Amino acid sequence: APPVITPRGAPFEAVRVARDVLHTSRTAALATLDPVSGYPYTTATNIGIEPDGTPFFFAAGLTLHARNMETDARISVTLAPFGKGDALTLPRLTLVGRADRIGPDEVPLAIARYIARYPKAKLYLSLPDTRLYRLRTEGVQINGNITPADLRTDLSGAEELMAAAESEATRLNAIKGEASRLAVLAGAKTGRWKITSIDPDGIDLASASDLARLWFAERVETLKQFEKALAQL
Amino acid sequence: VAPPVITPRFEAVRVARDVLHTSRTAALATLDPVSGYPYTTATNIGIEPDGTPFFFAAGLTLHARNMETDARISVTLAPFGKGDALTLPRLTLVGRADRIGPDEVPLAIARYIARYPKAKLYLSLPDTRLYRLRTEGVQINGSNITPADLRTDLSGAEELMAAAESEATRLNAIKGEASRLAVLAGAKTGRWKITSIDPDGIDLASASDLARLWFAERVETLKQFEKALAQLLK
Repeated sequence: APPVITPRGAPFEAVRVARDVLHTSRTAALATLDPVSGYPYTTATNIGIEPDGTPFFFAAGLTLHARNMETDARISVTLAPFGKGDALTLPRLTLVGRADRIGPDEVPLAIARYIARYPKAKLYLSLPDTRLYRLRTEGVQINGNITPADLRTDLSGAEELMAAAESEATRLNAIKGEASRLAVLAGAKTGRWKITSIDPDGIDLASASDLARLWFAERVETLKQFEKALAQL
Repeated sequence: VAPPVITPRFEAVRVARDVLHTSRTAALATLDPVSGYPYTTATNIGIEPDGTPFFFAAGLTLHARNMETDARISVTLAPFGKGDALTLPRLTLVGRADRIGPDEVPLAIARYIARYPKAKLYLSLPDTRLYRLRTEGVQINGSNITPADLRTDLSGAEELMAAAESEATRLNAIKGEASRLAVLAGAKTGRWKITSIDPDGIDLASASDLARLWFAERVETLKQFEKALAQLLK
């Protein structure tokens, strides 16, 4: 199996900037392959990130990029602060792999997850041609030794936290000012924030315009360990 | 004999030309020579007087490499600063990455720097490569548009084009004038400069934003430009 990115472990530093970009990028460039011309074909879309770290996204069925992906699952995305300043002076995370359509048995949860981050997607996720896809990342490049494995969150020791994750995010979001003080502790501006996802390594938060992630000092596997981590931060 | 570069599935052309002229950041897709997978990056967009997008890539990068091996590329331009991707108009241009020849790099540098002042540094780095998009297919999003629809026709306007550089300089020397034009264009006040004048209008840049002011009618001569400008600035 040739590497999906032809060449021209990674240390904590490199991986952490890569994971920050993964979790705090709203806009993704998406490239697909045209089924007859062989040319690439790009669009831009919103990215969601499943608790295990897997990127996912919406594409309407009537689109050229959806069409392209039905035939050929080979795709690439770039996550970057698109529009925040000179693109060549800012991080660029590229993820190359296969687009897997989220099947009917799994779309309700994927819709839920996507809305948790993007409440305004309410207006397009219950359409006749609504489709969502997961990226199965196969090669990774970051611009300023990283593997697909480097970018995943390991859930395996943490089923108790994950059973409580959604309830806990609801609880915390219902504490006035709580999501925003978490956003600021993460390094974000104070604003209108919501927790969108809790996982063993930290908390993803979203405002109307920005994203943040608060990283735990140490891995959290239980509800009690969660409570302790919050009490430092 | 060659098939459309995009296999087929609000005024399209005007919205498209506006995105074309006012987008800083572009998604760029390239093809991997071995795996056949696409490969994406983000890059900055320059525009030439006829509307042709151009861009720079460091030579020691994967996309630069990919483009050496196979020139077929795609770019998506959007007003990305303005909020979520699925809310924005998104212009996809499919075609070939043509390397800009040696004689034209000095001009392309100055044009690029005008939009991207930090480039003053990273273009001064080894193996800088310069490309323009040869557009072969177009999609606008968020119709049935052709590459020709996006281009600005310079025929008949050689007099204006012979003066366009010194007119930009002239106008940029009138304190506040580029910013007045940018506000007419629908933009926010700031430290604006005219980057380009063409028969159909004027491109402007500030540090955070880009603007395009459209003429009410096509301009071919200096007399016609000055009249058009005087009407506008009333």
